[PDB]
Amino acid sequence: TKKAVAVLKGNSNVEGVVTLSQDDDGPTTVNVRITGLAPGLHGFHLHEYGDTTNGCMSTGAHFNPAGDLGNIVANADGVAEVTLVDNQIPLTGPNSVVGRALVVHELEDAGGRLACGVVGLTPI
Amino acid sequence: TKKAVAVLKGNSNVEGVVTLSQDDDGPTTVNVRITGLAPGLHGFHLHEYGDTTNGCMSTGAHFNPAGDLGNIVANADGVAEVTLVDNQIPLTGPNSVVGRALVVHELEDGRLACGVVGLTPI
Ligand SMILES: [Cu+2]
Ligand SMILES: [Cu+2]
Repeated sequence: TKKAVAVLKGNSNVEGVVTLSQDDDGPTTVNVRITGLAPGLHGFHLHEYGDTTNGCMSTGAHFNPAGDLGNIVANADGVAEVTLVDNQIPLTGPNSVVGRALVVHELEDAGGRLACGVVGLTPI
Repeated sequence: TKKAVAVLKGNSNVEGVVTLSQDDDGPTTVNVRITGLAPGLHGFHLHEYGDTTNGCMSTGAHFNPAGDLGNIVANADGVAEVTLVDNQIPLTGPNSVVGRALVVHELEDGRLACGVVGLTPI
């Protein structure tokens, strides 16, 4: 019933697409495909602000109304392809993440900020 | 009381920053600074989708629940610096433009640049 997207870019080689989907006030399906990563674990987080004026730094802190989405795993080719299901990522209501940022880190679970993107509406 | 931002980029040299500000359900102050424009008039619009996966084209059509914000004027240096006040740009409600796109055009009234409308601190 509701879809969002985030195009990930940053001060590095790391780039990707994340799609989020949600039926009503239910759980949220997150499709992560991110390339150019150092093989291994990487912190994947929801930051508070869709602000990209000072790179990934203007996105602020973790979105806690936490916004830690876990680690994602980059294979030997530096590709992290995974599907998450989280319950704390509303696309609706007071706590909508629409208009905030997704950030991928250099380290696991925080690390430097390789790439981010604003969470924008995509068609259903 | 509420602030948003859009960083504009695209398949060209055109880039910029737009900040929007709103008190309650009032009128919305839009600060446009965009560089690298062809001197003259340029269409400045609100598109439906914060989707940048296919450059500015995935942002879709005008945001009509129109989303025409007018023309902006680029000087001899290709800089369009202006402050608009529009009433049809809510940062709140069913019609929030938070998560959509701002798009600047090659003509007045192609897509030179765009940016998703994200939350900035107040
Ligand atoms: Cu983070
Ligand atoms: Cu347009």
